[PDB]
Amino acid sequence: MNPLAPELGEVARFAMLASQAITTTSGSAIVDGDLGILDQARSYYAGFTPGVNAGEFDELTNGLSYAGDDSTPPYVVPVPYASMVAFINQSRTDLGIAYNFLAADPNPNAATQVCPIELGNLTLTRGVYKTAADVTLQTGTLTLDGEGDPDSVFIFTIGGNLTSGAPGGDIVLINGAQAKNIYWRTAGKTVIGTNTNFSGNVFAWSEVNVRTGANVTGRLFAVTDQVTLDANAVTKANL
Ligand SMILES: [Cl-]
Ligand SMILES: [Cl-]
Repeated sequence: MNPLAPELGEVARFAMLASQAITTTSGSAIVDGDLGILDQARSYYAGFTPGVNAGEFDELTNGLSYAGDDSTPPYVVPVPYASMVAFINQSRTDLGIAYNFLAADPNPNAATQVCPIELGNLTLTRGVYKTAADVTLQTGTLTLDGEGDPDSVFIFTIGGNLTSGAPGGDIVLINGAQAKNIYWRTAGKTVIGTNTNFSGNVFAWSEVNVRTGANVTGRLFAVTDQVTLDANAVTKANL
């Protein structure tokens, strides 16, 4: 059966969310999602350009950035929260819930399959793919095949790191597969290779490092450390 996707709660609003820091080199463009740092002040944003209105970054369209030290005035507390601290509190809790959902075996509605340690040149159907080792996506393209059902859910749950890179590293979606229904969970870090096309919601326990020029469609979560960008186009997957 189709795997049950995690509940994201408040953190569905974020394109990127980290405990410690979100950083970028120049040349990044983030769209359709918010940015958040949960456990450090706004000073832990690096590389971004504050825009006209409080919370805006020039690099960020249809979204705002958030940190718990954001005062009102001039920042704006998201509805319906009474304070920015309360908004960060619910976001922190809901991130933990969703990471834990993806880390727990088995999924409530689907049996676990083996995740290959190299995902290049494979075509995979929906399901839950688990391994305790590290996973690489580099020999070629990973094609995710929704078998004609736009609701098909893909969960990759990984006890080590996840790294895409050269010579391949791209993710292609066919037959109904959608970025919003793909989930990547690493107990280690997630590293996305230079100039690749990546799809899915990344829940890295430690950090997410997106390398030069990669294109992300999905979400980037670092539960305990940081999300770093290097000239990336990041688009939040539609709700
Ligand atoms: Cl684990
Ligand atoms: Cl999508």
